[PDB]
Amino acid sequence: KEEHVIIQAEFYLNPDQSGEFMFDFDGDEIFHVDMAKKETVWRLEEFGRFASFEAQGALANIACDKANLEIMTKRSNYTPITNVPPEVTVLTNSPVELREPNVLICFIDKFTPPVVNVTWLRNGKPVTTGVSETVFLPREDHLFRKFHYLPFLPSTEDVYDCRVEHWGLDEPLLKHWEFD
Amino acid sequence: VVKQNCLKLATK
Amino acid sequence: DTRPRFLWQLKFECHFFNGTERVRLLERSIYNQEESVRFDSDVGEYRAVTELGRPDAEYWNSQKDLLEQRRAAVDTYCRHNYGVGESFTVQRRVEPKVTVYPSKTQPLQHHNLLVCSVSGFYPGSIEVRWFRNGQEEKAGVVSTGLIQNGDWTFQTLVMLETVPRSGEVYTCQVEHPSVTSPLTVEWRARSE
Repeated sequence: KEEHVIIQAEFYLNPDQSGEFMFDFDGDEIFHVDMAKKETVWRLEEFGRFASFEAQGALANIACDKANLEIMTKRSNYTPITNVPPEVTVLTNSPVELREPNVLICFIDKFTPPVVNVTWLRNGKPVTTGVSETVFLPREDHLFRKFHYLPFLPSTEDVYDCRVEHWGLDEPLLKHWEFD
Repeated sequence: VVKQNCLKLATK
Repeated sequence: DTRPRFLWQLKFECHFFNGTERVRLLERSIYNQEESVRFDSDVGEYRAVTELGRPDAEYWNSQKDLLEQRRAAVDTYCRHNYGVGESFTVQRRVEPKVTVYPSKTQPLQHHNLLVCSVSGFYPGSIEVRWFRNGQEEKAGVVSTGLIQNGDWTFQTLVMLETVPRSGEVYTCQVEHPSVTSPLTVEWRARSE
């Protein structure tokens, strides 16, 4: 019967050397720290106008996370993670009106490790215009959730797929969407 | 927003 | 590639009850998919969850400074972040857009799915009810449940199985913390 939960979630992954630091509020990302640019990225811009976070502190945590991983790796006698393939769902942001702007959402859920290749396909061809994504969101079972987005103009003429690759899958998974 | 510091594991 | 992977996670979870009157902090280390050690503020010291976490709990629990920081953290960390974040998270409210349409174009007296699409709202807590001529329809309601869009909005599709007759009025009624009175959208079966 809790009202709210706020989660500071971090991970480090070997041999990829990938790290993540993010805050989560009732399941939504508040912000994460970009490891490449070493800066705080707010999930919604308005957040940034009204709050602040020192990106440097997260990097120091990531260094600690990496150290802890290597200790646990050895301690477990190099027991690797079991791949858990994602569930994938494609939906729109709102009811479709032909020729009126909308957004396709590729919802990727219940997977680990946190590494995926995601490609939006329009009529079989990759599209990158206006696309965006969240980082990996934490789950209580310690798997991950992730969202990808494609703004688009609905038409009876186009088909779309979210193509998802993960080590737990036997083949790339294409999740399809077209107007019906 | 403030963070909690990661603690380094025991090394034995 | 096929190289084995090794994963570490760390989570600090602040759980809030009755505003900030009751706060519980959960600090958790997870190797791969197994939680190894935790600090639970309701317990007051670190506890090993799996055997591999035993040395860390013993080591950390021996340090008075750590334990004192962690034990005050429900104040210096959880309550503090709730406070600075309150206006745009806890108090965030975005009104749903509500639209009603038949799933398919069927003749009167034929089975159909009447869709109440409720989209773009925050927070998640919501009540969507269907009425037929002012009476609540409890049966034949097919709901997606709550769908998180990942952008600080939710949506839901609450569909009603109908066998609509001439003149009938179907109402989708929405209650949500963003509005002080229920939102209502009507679909009228054509008079034929």
